[PDB]
Amino acid sequence: QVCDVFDIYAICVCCKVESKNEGKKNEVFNNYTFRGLGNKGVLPWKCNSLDMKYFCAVTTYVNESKYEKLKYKRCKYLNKETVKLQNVVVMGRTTWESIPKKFKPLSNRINVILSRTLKKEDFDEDVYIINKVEDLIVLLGKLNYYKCFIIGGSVVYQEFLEKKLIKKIYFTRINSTYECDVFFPEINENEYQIISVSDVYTSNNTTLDFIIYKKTNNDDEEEDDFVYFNFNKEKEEKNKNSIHPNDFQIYNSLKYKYHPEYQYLNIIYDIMMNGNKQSDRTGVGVLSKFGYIMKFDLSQYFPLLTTKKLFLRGIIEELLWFIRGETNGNTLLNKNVRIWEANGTREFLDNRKLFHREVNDLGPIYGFQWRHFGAEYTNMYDNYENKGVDQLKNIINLIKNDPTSRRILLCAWNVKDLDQMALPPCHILCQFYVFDGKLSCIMYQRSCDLGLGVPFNIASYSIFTHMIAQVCNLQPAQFIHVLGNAHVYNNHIDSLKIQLNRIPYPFPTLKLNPDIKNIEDFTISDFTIQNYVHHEKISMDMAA
Amino acid sequence: MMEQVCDVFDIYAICVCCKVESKNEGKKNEVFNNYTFRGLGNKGVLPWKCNSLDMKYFCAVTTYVNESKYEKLKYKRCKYLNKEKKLQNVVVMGRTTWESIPKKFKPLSNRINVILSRTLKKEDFDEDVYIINKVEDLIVLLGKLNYYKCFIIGGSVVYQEFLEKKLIKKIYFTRINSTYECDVFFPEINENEYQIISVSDVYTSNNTTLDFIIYKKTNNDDEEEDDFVYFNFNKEKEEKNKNSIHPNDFQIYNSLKYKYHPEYQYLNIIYDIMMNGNKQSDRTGVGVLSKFGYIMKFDLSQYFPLLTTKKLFLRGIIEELLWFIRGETNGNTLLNKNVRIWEANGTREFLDNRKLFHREVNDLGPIYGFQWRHFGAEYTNMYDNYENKGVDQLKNIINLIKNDPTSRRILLCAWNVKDLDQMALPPCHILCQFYVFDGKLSCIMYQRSCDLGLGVPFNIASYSIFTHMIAQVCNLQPAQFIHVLGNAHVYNNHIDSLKIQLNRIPYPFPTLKLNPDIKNIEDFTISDFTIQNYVHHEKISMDMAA
Ligand SMILES: NC(=O)C1=CN([C@@H]2O[C@H](COP(=O)(O)OP(=O)(O)OC[C@H]3O[C@@H](n4cnc5c(N)ncnc54)[C@H](OP(=O)(O)O)[C@@H]3O)[C@@H](O)[C@H]2O)C=CC1
Ligand SMILES: NC(=O)C1=CN([C@@H]2O[C@H](COP(=O)(O)OP(=O)(O)OC[C@H]3O[C@@H](n4cnc5c(N)ncnc54)[C@H](OP(=O)(O)O)[C@@H]3O)[C@@H](O)[C@H]2O)C=CC1
Ligand SMILES: O=c1ccn([C@H]2C[C@H](O)[C@@H](COP(=O)(O)O)O2)c(=O)[nH]1
Ligand SMILES: O=c1ccn([C@H]2C[C@H](O)[C@@H](COP(=O)(O)O)O2)c(=O)[nH]1
Ligand SMILES: CCc1nc(N)nc(N)c1-c1ccc(Cl)cc1
Ligand SMILES: CCc1nc(N)nc(N)c1-c1ccc(Cl)cc1
Repeated sequence: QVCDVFDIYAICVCCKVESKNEGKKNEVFNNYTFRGLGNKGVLPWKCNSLDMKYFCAVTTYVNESKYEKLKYKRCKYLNKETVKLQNVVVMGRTTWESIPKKFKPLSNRINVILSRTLKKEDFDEDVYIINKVEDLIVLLGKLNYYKCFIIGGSVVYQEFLEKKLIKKIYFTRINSTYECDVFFPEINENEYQIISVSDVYTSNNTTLDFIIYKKTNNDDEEEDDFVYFNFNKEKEEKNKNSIHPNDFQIYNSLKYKYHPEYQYLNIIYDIMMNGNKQSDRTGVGVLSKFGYIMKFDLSQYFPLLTTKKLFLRGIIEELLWFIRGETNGNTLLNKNVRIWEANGTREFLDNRKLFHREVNDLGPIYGFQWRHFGAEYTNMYDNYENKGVDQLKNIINLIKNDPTSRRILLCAWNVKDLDQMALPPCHILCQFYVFDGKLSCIMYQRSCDLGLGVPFNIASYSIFTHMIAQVCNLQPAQFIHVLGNAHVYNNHIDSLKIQLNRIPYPFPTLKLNPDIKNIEDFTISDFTIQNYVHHEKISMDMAA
Repeated sequence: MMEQVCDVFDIYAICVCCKVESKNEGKKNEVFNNYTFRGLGNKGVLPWKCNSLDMKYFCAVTTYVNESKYEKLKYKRCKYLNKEKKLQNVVVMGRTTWESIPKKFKPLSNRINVILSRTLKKEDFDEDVYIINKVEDLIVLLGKLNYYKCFIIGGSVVYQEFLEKKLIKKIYFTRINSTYECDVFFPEINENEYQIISVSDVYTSNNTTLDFIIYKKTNNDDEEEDDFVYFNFNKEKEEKNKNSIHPNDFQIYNSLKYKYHPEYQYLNIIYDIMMNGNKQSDRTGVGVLSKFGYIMKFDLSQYFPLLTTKKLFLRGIIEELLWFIRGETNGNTLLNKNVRIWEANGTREFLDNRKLFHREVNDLGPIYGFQWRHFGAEYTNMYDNYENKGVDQLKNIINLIKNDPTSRRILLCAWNVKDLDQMALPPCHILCQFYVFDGKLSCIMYQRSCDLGLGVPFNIASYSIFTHMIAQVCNLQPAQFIHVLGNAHVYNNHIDSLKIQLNRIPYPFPTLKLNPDIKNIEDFTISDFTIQNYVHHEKISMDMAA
């Protein structure tokens, strides 16, 4: 338990490994997916401004007031008193030798270098050199530092990991593939666990995030006022006994959960712990809550859930289908997009009292309201050109010609046509906001199937936001999701319980064909999802 | 380094005050301030009979102790006095107060009871209590006892003297938002000596709202911690309008430790917009600071969310609401009641600019009222009878709530894309969605455009009232009113007034009473509504142009 005494940590940054058998994509994913450390003396990627900023901020940050407990602990262990504190950076010759003279030594950091062929006289008096691994255990009990960061390379990391000389690991995850020759050791989840995950970012054309591994352990006035003000709160949660929190060992073991995906995950948890039991229109049971709001920064990442596998061909086609103004269910079925199949059958239509509606003729739904709101619906084959209000065209002109307008709204809930619809829309409306050349969008959803629908809904409107943004020569900003009746079907509980204990991966990114400048010109091949790392698919309905 | 007695011995005061039955009639405009709540007792007992919630609060505070903190407290008092079985708090009361406590509750449970008295001595008491005949003897006793905190619990004479001697570290003050007959009062609190540092959520108990505030005596694993500092390395960008808007102007707003009063959801949004809002031009040309996407939640079962940091009247908005329900679009109806909410939007000038050259003055077009009762019908003019024309959304939602409460399709939508250009102006309140659980009705309203300084305050009241109305005629109880804000903005000329407002501390919300006899949403009239116990700050003019 020495790595805990001298505060020895390891900070790194790994990308994804390429291949000669199969490059650019992987079948299965796990933490070991991120391991690329370097290539030909240098780093796999040119450089990463943000990670660089992170590295600096960590290896040069010290809390003088905390140096106390560490002193009152390091010496007592040493069995001897330690004879403007900084931190220490330990690296191998190769590592040091790769740093440019202009930047070496590393400012405000007590440099150290492992090597069996380097004179202590070939360098500074501030730059300490060692011949062995334990030779560092001493140098520490003799110096006055705050923390010790092992910054590589591969050789160094390996040795320290095996000898259990690492307290925690600050792992930067660069979500992109590069050529490599050296890699980071496979972290053993029995001797190291993740405790915190950060927000996701985009730097130098790649998303990345920061996670923290922790060696498995295996005024006060205001404080009291806080207790008084919570005197009327509830001891436990309603579904406490129904949903056992001990089933979320992973979810709770996390201290910092800044990864955007938790906005989705936290809501699942809030509904499971505090949701109300209700019986919906399907006899099936649900846990529901009312009113939530999620926000996703599309400029930093594409919010495609990573705690399970998601497909997008279908939802993109649906989006293209809406844009064309179609209401013909067959168009989608012939492309094997069966999102609306159950809603267009003879039985469903008849139960909806639409006895005179042809099978798969969904009536005046999304597409029809977006391009012909107000027009008289006849059948899915009629020509509606120039009939009704073309809201889509209108909001796009507004965005271009009057960005600050507060009436840029696309509404699908046409009260007059509701009963003619196979089913009323769940996505009531989209509202747009434009500022400093950036486009944001809010979408209000009246009914939210958290386990199955919402995941797609998020991807759906994020993609749409990008589309509207690109044809308006703007950059996407935020996709804002407002949930009204938010529910979790009971048959999704066990599945969500499993998903809740999975740690998100850095989000992927969405790439659109840059040449498409008309909302109506997009085709399926114009959409590409890049670097999508995810946990394996999950059957929400375990009942198979 | 002047060690203060109240700090060393942690002496606090906890009380509860109602409003006093003494209001002059000269000016029907009653002024309010903290001194509004001062009633302590009447004819030997409490002005109100009992208050379950405050009692629970009182009990929780005066019996709560933090074992792991005594250790440090003990050292503090020892060094002060030159000194080097379950832990309880001490409660101190005047003899009259002690005699007002029912026998089955004497002495106050799990608490070292101390009583001040000159007429009675220990021999006059059978209970396990300490008797003292002067203030200094309390300090002495405390110096000899093992206790967590010391609470002065009344009555008026006792509060009075302890406050005067500045022996109070903090005052846990409960505000009962109602009036009762009183003969004893809490002393007037001097603002230079005491400042409010925390206000609680608002609650309803025993037919009255109440909140809890705290006054403070005026001045004059470390691992997870560092990780946090790390995870905030890129928060480099502070606040864009912080330099434009000096947060030093929010001295009082920023001094409050705990801001749990529901009014702060609104107040916090104004603050967020002011510090981080985006500057933008407006269709009006005024210019605004704006953000996109907010949500506020108000518990209508616990209070009626009418802002107290400024004065508001609801006669107008109530008549507007009734006006909506009747499906009217005729502006004259409101103007004849001296409600000018829509006057500017129905002028010849305004209508012409909307390109509505063939629209009669004050004929607002197919707006809210028309959409709620006739969505889909072709608007003709405001005098037309649209009986059984279009979709009566209002009647529909009332039926879904009654016969299919779990429906996730209970929405009232005003945004009729087809009629938009025919309206004096498109609706700001896009839709209302209802949720029903355990005999309780909740309501979400989406506002596409929100003027925080002027409209929102009224909008919060309008829909909260509407929710009470729908719930009643549906035999349900009002639960939450959820307000979703799309484009939230603060007009540039409202800023100075909003700065003032943000530095005012909220009073407990009032309550709304509906004539319990009305069973149909259409049978309501202006005298079926009653706002009670509205305590508020001085009215403010958002636009100080003269
Ligand atoms: N992603 C990341 O965080 C990092 C990536 N890198 C990348 O990885 C590559 C360098 O890693 P790597 O090849 O492993 O080289 P190293 O930096 O790990 O240095 C290895 C050398 O250091 C000395 N050394 C290490 N451990 C000991 C020991 N226990 N006792 C005595 N001497 C020791 C020896 O040098 P000697 O010859 O003097 O005996 C040894 O040959 C580069 O391509 C670089 O770009 C480097 C650091 C961090
Ligand atoms: N709203 C609230 O939070 C509270 C309200 N109350 C209410 O207020 C009323 C009681 O208040 P009040 O009339 O002022 O009476 P008090 O409870 O304050 O008791 C006053 C009496 O206590 C003793 N006393 C006070 N100070 C001293 C001292 N320094 N030395 C010796 N004895 C002292 C003396 O009793 P003695 O005659 O024996 O000499 C004195 O007459 C009741 O109506 C009660 O219901 C009470 C507590 C809290
Ligand atoms: O894009 C969609 C489509 C449907 N649903 C869900 C919500 C409900 O669980 C069910 C529709 O039933 P109603 O809400 O209309 O009753 O489908 C979604 O979450 N997202
Ligand atoms: O009930 C209402 C009606 C209007 N407004 C405000 C919002 C805008 O500042 C202005 C209307 O402008 P547009 O959003 O329509 O452009 O009135 C409100 O806050 N609440
Ligand atoms: C800024 C890159 C960086 N980021 C992280 N998270 N860890 C590291 N160990 C390094 C690093 C790579 C090469 C040298 Cl030579 C020194 C430090
Ligand atoms: C429970 C009422 C209550 N609430 C608060 N907040 N403070 C108090 N001091 C009292 C109180 C009143 C009379 C007696 Cl006799 C004892 C305590």
